[PDB]
Amino acid sequence: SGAIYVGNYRVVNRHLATHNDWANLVWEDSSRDLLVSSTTAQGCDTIARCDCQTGVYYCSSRRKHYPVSFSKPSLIFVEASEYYPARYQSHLMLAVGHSEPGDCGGILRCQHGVVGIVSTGGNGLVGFADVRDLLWLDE
Ligand SMILES: Cn1nc(C(=O)NC2CC2)c2cc(F)ccc21
Ligand SMILES: [Zn+2]
Repeated sequence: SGAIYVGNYRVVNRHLATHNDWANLVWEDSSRDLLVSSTTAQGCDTIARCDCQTGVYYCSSRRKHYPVSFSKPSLIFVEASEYYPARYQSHLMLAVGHSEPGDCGGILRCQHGVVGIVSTGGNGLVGFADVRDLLWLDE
């Protein structure tokens, strides 16, 4: 579980969004596993604006932050789950690292700020949904 809080926006995994989220929906892309909802209070996270391929992510299933190298955001085939059938997920970055389903929402961060959230994994890989192209999150 987990979210990004930037300005009056809340970014979550689409597959974990709540009632208030859909109600206050700003934007969602099923192919990216992303949903942005409006917030009352102002958030304090900074979104990275960069092409970094190294960073640190939070793994709730280890209570540990791991340094990782990750691929640039791309179209990647993701095995069927309880949330989606087998499909190409867009804007997805892979690293070698441990993850389990319930780690989704864990932040990936570089020196420039928030890069993305845990979205996919299995076979010793962890996938992260990029948010760095979502320029409107900053205004
Ligand atoms: C981080 N992580 N996410 C998922 C997942 O099913 N994500 C759905 C596409 C949303 C997963 C499955 C695993 F077996 C191991 C790790 C995982
Ligand atoms: Zn960066």
